[PDB]
Amino acid sequence: GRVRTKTVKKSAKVIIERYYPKLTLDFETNKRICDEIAIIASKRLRNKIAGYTTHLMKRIQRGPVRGISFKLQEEERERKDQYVPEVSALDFTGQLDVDTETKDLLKHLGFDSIPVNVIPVTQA
RNA sequence: GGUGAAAUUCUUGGAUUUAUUGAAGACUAACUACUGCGAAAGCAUUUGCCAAGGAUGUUUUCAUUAAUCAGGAACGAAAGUUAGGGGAUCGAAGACGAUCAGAUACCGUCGUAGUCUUAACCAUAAACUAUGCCGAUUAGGGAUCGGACGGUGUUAUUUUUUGACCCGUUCGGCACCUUACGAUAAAUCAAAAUGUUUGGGCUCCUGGGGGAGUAUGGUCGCAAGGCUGAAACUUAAAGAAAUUGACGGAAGGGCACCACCAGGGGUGGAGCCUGCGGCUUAAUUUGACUCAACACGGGGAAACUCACCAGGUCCAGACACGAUGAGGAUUGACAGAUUGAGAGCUCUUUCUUGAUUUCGUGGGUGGUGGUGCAUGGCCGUUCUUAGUUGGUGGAGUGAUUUGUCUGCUUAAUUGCGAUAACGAACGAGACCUUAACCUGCUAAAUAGCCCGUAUUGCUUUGGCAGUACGCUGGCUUCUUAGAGGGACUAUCGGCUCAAGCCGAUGGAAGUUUGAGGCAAUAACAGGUCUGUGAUGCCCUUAGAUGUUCUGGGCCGCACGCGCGCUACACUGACACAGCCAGCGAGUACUCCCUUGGCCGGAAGGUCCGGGUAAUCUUGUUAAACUGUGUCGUGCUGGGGAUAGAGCAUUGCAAUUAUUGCUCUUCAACGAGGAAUCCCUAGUAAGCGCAAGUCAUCAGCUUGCGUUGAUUACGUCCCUGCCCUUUGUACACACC
Ligand SMILES: [Mg+2]
Ligand SMILES: [Mg+2]
Ligand SMILES: [Mg+2]
Ligand SMILES: [Mg+2]
Ligand SMILES: [Mg+2]
Ligand SMILES: [Mg+2]
Ligand SMILES: [Mg+2]
Ligand SMILES: [Mg+2]
Ligand SMILES: [Mg+2]
Ligand SMILES: [Mg+2]
Ligand SMILES: [Mg+2]
Ligand SMILES: [Mg+2]
Ligand SMILES: [Mg+2]
Ligand SMILES: [Mg+2]
Ligand SMILES: [Mg+2]
Ligand SMILES: [Mg+2]
Ligand SMILES: [Mg+2]
Ligand SMILES: [Mg+2]
Ligand SMILES: [Mg+2]
Ligand SMILES: [Mg+2]
Ligand SMILES: [Mg+2]
Ligand SMILES: [Mg+2]
Ligand SMILES: [Mg+2]
Ligand SMILES: [Mg+2]
Ligand SMILES: [Mg+2]
Ligand SMILES: [Mg+2]
Ligand SMILES: [Mg+2]
Ligand SMILES: [Mg+2]
Ligand SMILES: [Mg+2]
Ligand SMILES: [Mg+2]
Ligand SMILES: [Mg+2]
Ligand SMILES: [Mg+2]
Ligand SMILES: [Mg+2]
Ligand SMILES: [Mg+2]
Ligand SMILES: [Mg+2]
Ligand SMILES: [Mg+2]
Ligand SMILES: [Mg+2]
Repeated sequence: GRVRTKTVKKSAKVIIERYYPKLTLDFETNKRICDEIAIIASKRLRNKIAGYTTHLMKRIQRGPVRGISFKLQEEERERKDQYVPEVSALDFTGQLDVDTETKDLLKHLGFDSIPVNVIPVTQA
């Protein structure tokens, strides 16, 4: 079968992890890319590397792949992480719906001032 | 009926099967559980009676009455014994039927004791939790059984109790799950912990393996036997738990035409070569004996090769010492006769050299002599499959293990991934050679094409391999050969997270594009001492196991085997005609490849010449094959074995025919038993050619081309291989 070896996969990932904007989905252009940037001196190996590189580039157009950054993702996950809604989900805006034992803890701890709504506790 | 398949057996007297009923004896299915009771052995239908028991609860009683126990006693599965009853089923022994070499067994049909019960014995089980009884302490957790307690809500009853279910606490049980502050040699253990920091109480047993739970004595038993229980003698291990391999008629997964399936072509059925043993001895030189010996030693031996007799040769015994020795000492070669002899070896004479030499003592050289079980090197094989190894980290006291893997994927330890491993090195792949593409580049009189010149034959009206190196201006499609490009699964449709897989399109090429080369760790007592001045040791070294010469032998022939050639014909044989390749080789002290002319029936002979090679042999005009005829279903014009005669060639030599040609002779063989080999596309098969060997001989091998298929594209059934789990009493490793 035609299963590519690690020397092809690992090298191609380094190409994508570094030269993503220069690469594209065209094999013929990707063929010329490997000429300038890599030192293969083996037409079969270079064709395999360009062929496997093109395969992942078409995969990138869908959201995959894990573990091959591709720094354009890195800058993207930065802005995903920084995102935050202005209204906290912990806001009480019926304010705090807890049970009999929880409110008892508030009395014990000396904080019997929270707008606590005591709910019943039963077993079905 | 019964079985892997059968048979013994029953059956038209109705077997087996169907329904109803009856009798007999045994047993108590499903419910049935990591549940219960009992001191253990054991105990599973209902009901009644009889006696007993643990746990629970207790603000009841006694007050040390307790624990363990040598002898002693009760109970004690199954089998077995005695005397009755019963006797359905099953079933020791026994009889048959199969299987098998045997089958006193496993398998099947019968079948006695027994299996069941009352009375009386027996007292042993892998009677096991292989783990004595009492007591205290020590990590967590959830189930479950019995009792008790507290709470909650449904459900059935109820003058609000009780049962079922739910949650929790506690006592007492059967167990279980994770962990190691601990234990052990380890497997593993909440006990096998609280033990070299060694003492809570009591009883029993053991002291390397056998002999041996045997002999004897005692005692119990109706008996079978039980309990108690040695010694002589023998032996360096036996044994326990784990580890890595190997093996398995163990399981899971995956592969291979040196495996099979579907097929194709063979071999095994005479004769050829000795390719392999007896016989002759000078010998039929010798090595190799499953794959991994037997057209192998590139081993197609006339002489040589040669290693298997005779005859000679060796200061082809270097060098050192001594003697013959300075009256010359030493020493060899000729001629005739004998002696094969062409060594004067013998009868004689000539030269002769002077310690170049001849003997003796040491020491060397040579040996296709032995040892491949002393070795190097090389090759083959394990093993053509995908496997192997450190470093740091983790587990284990240790051998060692993880890394190197559950799953999917791949031809692949190939990847995607999971992950006490991370990061790497080999092998695979990658790489190199070769085949297929380029009307793109480079450039060719040692390759071609077009153009033109001269000329030939028909037409003469334009067409012919037409023919002709300095006959030629241009070009490189064909040919040659360098750089390059080209395929990377490209695109599309599906499955899938991925790795990838299937189909179609385009493309010269889509199985890794086809075929090879190289090819890891470890090993074999694999082969080679007969390749080597590559060698250790042993043997021999003047009547040689050195060397050379003649002849013979390696070929000898009742017999068995292996690799092959030709055939058993009509899809054919023969005669003419048509008529197309590729890989290659070729001349110096002597002829290598050979053209053309001449002679001959053929093999051949002769003469002038070409080629040290894209130039000449050579377009190697190969064969198979196609066309037209003869033959005719006859072992026949198939087949060419054996043999007779003659003629040439190579060689110094052809006899046991080297080989070639002509005529004649015309054997088995009509498709091949039990068995067995190779093979998936330009492949099998058929057909030939060149090279190696070579003065001559190719039925052999290495390559090349021509014609060119049937059938899978799957599997683990046979034979083997790879990985994992598992078992092992194996490690010389299932021979
Ligand atoms: Mg009947
Ligand atoms: Mg019960
Ligand atoms: Mg029952
Ligand atoms: Mg009671
Ligand atoms: Mg006992
Ligand atoms: Mg015991
Ligand atoms: Mg205790
Ligand atoms: Mg309990
Ligand atoms: Mg309870
Ligand atoms: Mg219990
Ligand atoms: Mg002892
Ligand atoms: Mg003992
Ligand atoms: Mg053991
Ligand atoms: Mg196959
Ligand atoms: Mg075979
Ligand atoms: Mg077959
Ligand atoms: Mg021979
Ligand atoms: Mg083999
Ligand atoms: Mg010969
Ligand atoms: Mg000879
Ligand atoms: Mg050897
Ligand atoms: Mg060797
Ligand atoms: Mg390590
Ligand atoms: Mg370590
Ligand atoms: Mg350690
Ligand atoms: Mg290849
Ligand atoms: Mg050798
Ligand atoms: Mg000799
Ligand atoms: Mg001789
Ligand atoms: Mg052979
Ligand atoms: Mg044949
Ligand atoms: Mg003919
Ligand atoms: Mg030609
Ligand atoms: Mg020849
Ligand atoms: Mg040969
Ligand atoms: Mg076992
Ligand atoms: Mg052993």
